[PDB]
Amino acid sequence: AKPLNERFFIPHEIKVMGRWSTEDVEVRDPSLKPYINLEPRLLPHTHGRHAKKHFGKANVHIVERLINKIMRSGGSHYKVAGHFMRREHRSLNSKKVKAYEVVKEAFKIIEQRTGKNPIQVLVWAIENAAPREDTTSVMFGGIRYHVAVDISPMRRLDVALRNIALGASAKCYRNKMSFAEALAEEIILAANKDPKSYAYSKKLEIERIAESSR
Amino acid sequence: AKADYNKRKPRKFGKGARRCIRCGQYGPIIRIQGLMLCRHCFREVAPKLGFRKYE
Amino acid sequence: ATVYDVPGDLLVERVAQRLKEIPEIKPPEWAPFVKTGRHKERLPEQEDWWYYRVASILRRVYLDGPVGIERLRTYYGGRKNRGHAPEKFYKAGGSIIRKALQQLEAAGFVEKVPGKGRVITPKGRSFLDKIATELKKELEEIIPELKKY
Amino acid sequence: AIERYFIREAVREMLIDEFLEKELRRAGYGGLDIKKTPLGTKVIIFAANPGYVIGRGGRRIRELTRILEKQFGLENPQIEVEEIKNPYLNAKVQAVRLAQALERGIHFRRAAYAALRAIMNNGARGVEIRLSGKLTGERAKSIRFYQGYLAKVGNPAETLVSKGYAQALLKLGVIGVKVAIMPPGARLPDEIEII
Amino acid sequence: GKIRQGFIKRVARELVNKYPNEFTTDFEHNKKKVQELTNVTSKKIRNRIAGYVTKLVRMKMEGK
Amino acid sequence: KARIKIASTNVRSLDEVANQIKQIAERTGVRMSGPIPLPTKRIRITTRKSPDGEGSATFDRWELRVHKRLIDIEADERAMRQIMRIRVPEDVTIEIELI
Amino acid sequence: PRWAVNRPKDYETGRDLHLITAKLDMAIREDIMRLRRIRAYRGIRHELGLPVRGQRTRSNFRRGQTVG
Amino acid sequence: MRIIQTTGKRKTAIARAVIREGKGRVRINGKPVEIIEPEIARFTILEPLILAGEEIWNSVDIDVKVEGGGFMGQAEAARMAIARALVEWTGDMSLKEKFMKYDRTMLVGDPRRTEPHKPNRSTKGPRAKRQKSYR
RNA sequence: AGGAGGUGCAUGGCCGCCGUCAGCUCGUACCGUGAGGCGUCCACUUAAGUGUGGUAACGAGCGAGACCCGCGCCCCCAGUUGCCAGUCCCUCCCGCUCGGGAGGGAGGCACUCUGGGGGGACUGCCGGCGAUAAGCCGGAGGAAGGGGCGGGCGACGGUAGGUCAGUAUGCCCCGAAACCCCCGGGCUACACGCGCGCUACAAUGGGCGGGACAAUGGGACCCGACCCCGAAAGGGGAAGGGAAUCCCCUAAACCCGCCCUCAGUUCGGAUCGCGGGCUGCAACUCGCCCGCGUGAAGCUGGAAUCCCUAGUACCCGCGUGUCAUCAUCGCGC
Ligand SMILES: [Zn+2]
Repeated sequence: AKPLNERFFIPHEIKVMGRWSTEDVEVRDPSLKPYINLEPRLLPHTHGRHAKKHFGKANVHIVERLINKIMRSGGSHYKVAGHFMRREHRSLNSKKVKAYEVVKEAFKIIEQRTGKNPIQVLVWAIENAAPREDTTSVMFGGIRYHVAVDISPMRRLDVALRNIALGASAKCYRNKMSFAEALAEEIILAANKDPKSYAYSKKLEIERIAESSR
Repeated sequence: AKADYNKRKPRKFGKGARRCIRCGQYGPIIRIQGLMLCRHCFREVAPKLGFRKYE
Repeated sequence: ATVYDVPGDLLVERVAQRLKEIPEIKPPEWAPFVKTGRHKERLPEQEDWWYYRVASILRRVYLDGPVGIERLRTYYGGRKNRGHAPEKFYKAGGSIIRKALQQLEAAGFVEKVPGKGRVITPKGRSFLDKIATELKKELEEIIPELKKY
Repeated sequence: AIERYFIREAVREMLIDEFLEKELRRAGYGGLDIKKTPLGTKVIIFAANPGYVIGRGGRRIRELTRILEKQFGLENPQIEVEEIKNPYLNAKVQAVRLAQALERGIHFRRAAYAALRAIMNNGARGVEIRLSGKLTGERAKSIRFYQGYLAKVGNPAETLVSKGYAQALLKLGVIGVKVAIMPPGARLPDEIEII
Repeated sequence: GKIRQGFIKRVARELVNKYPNEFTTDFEHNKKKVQELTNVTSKKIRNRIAGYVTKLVRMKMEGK
Repeated sequence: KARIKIASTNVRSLDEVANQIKQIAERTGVRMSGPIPLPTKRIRITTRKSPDGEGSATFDRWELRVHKRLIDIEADERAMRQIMRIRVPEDVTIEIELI
Repeated sequence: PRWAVNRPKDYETGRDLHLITAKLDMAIREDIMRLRRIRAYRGIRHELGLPVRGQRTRSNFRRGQTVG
Repeated sequence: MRIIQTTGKRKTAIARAVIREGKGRVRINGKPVEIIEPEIARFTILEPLILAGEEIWNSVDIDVKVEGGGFMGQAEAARMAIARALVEWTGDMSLKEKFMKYDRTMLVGDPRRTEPHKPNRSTKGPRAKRQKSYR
């Protein structure tokens, strides 16, 4: 199936997966710019080592963060698209090689469909799927009140990545479409601001609820 | 009046083939290294046997 | 070149294709109606799986020799679906491995070392190494980095 | 294996100690030591009353030698008896003596205080005596008498402190006696002095 | 919590009082002197005593 | 050549026997291989604390450690005579083999 | 091979037979009827509809609806 | 010839690497690194050489023997051993600084090890526990 | 005599819970007629009744800490049954051998490793906050920064909490019976309700062929390499191993190629029929294993609810305890 030159690919420069470079990738959001890591990295696998340190995820490559978010089941105690996605023995939980292959194939599909840098498309999708305001309960006096609050860039990036992963899982759940194709479609839709994207729909819903609360 | 009765048949296997050397209990017998002791008795005689609690 | 210089699966398939010309290597009479281990669920779907298994056994003898029937069985075993019971590892059958080793010895690729198992003869070593050299020569054009090896 | 020998020897020694403890209760049994010799084995019994251990004419000691050879499987055993290094520091001996006093009929408080003061006077860092059972009525109670410095939690407590337990059988039931003694000269990790 | 033990503090104070000129602001020298001068047998306790001795010497130097 | 296998419960008695053999060889004038410490045997038994079944299950891990040393000494009349004259404490088991 | 057939040893003929569809159902029904006729324990269990291979029926094999 | 030995440890995997003057042949357990599978493990092994450079890669030969652990622990141990061997062979402080900035673990081992299991569903893990009933 | 007959509302011992919570007390003094109070309170800090300062209190004890075992880095010693990097010899193979690879020998311990003794990490130094103290936050160096990480050790007492059915033990009771032994049956029944799990409701897959990588432990009526006979289960002979020497032991998840392409299906594997074996004195009640055949609910789950903060959770297998045979279990890897 796969060509031998691809099965035994041998990189020679320090670039993401040995195929794509982040030198031309631009982040125009000042809030999310310092927290999206685009340093020259070949293998996006740090084996953890960032959970111990507070704000340690700011030094983890965005591709590795996407791989980690993809490495999950999809839904255990919440419902995505109105259904549970409890995959126990057939999930990607703790399968970094499978997550890496899925992300690589999705990036290739995105590159072929768009004609631009897949990392640039991912950055656009994250920017367009990161919410800016939320709602929360604050207890003053003897009772609570729901008020609108701002969202830190860390939480914005976390929510955007989680929403993208959940949308990909929902699109790939119990359909002929594969996980890589679903992830590529979700990323493209989020980048293009199409409402069918789960991440963009969730961002719009959260912002509308925050506007109503404030 | 026969002595042939009131005797126990020999048994080479089963719960009745092993008894604690201190109790005679037929239950949880430890045979890890030929100890042949109850799980209750081992708790009492481990310091005497030399076992300690390094872990 | 050497067997260590080429991927295992490509060399195994090439050796299996080559082995079809050896008269000694012949599938047994019960081959079409048997499974390759108790842990397997369905019959092989190759119609020529005997040559593939013989080639794999020959490569295993070349690499880990001397080796025996029991060790080859635990190599060729695998996980089994036990219904509602949890999955567990099981060994493979012995008749296939024994017949394959006997056929290889008849062909002259392996020989018995008493009390140790079966080792590869110089003829079998040359037979493997020539095919490995051809495979590496083919792979050199696709992967230029293998030229220095 | 080789650990089987160690396990078997330990089990045999523990059986010997338990049987001797049961048999020589009135003799102030304080333990035993077993040594292997090319001709056989020698067992030295620590006792505060050699008179009871040896007996009148040595009938008890010859019977003990026979039973040790025959029921415990010891080969060619020779038995010797020698004094307790310190009966007032041996917790087991003190517990057995207190149980015997309670069985005799001395008041529990008086006997406990007498034992406590005797052990305190004979040299010790600290003593604790706990009596549990049907004391002063049909409702059980536990009473502790303590003096000096003692350790209860930790490796120094498990190592330095010597513990002993005895059961006194009265006409109403059994009473548990627990004795913990800290021998003199024991230094806690906290205790540090300038040279 | 890194709360210095009472007996550690007492031992360090007694040492600094008894040998005022045998301890300096150098932790290595203080540890060597403590090991030579007292019968501490645990490395952790010796290190803690040396650290507190160094701290006390520094306070005595700056004038508290 | 003679092989000495010494196994005990306490490393201090093991080291005392080993030092005795080392000093005896040093005074004796033979070629002795250093004491080889074989892997320690740790017999571990886990037992339930409670005699009944009520309450949360709790376990204790009793352990017994056996230490082993190996010594190779070149054969010599007075050497291995003095070796058979070893004090051999109670907690130490010693085995002598001739190869 | 003789060990791959449906009936490796027929009860009546003793030959190795492979049966499909109506013959298979007829043979299975005949075996069950023979067990019931000889009044074996397996026949009793087949008649009662309870599990036949020595399973435990206290917590599982619940086919009926809740009562009480 | 100048032969330098280095050691790398990751989890239960131990890798011993021997580095000498050669023609760019890097072998792991007798197998060329270029045909190492999967791609993630191959990249893990090959990263230090790519960082070092093409000339240093091509003007040296490395042989690595790895035992224990899994396919990722062995790759990490081999990577650490190769990085240490390259730094020791070149004696290049700038290369050492580059390695430290890129990934500290390449020169400094990974102390992380499996935490021993504890009762209340020990087989599941040290902290995993049986589900509570409450009724 | 004996009792796995009652009594854990008569007891000893041990265990769970409050609770690894930070509490529980003493000498003298002082207050109150007294029960009692003080110290043990207040401000800051700590995981801590852990500390600093003030005080009608001044000094202590048991707890906490300290202490003990293991892990991560370095040094010394030790080199077999452990290890094989360099040097030498022999044999074999490849592109015909410039070069490369494999095995056996002598030889070495260099590396890993094993097991004894040490070093190192102590808020040590820099900046800030607090009050200049107790202490807290950040940073440098460092394998390891703030209890280094994970365990053992469970205080004074209570919980009439569980255990007389593990042993011990008071009273009552049976005492030719409730005591002892043997054959057979039951604890395995089954309209139903519940707790813990296993398998799944599929493509983040199922099947087929091929390619890789562990650790903890155990072995004498025992583990058994290796050879032969069988399609599998399994059967016959048998080297070595009382163990760093031999065996259990070439794990799975993972990767590559092919078939299936969203379907109650090549998903799912309960439920039955026939046949073949193992253990055991005995396999029907009531054991386990394999071959062929059939193929039930199940297409993601209401209210509600449980575990987990770093190599942790999830996923994937393995060792051992029970054991003649039987592991969807406990303890560990
Ligand atoms: Zn017992």
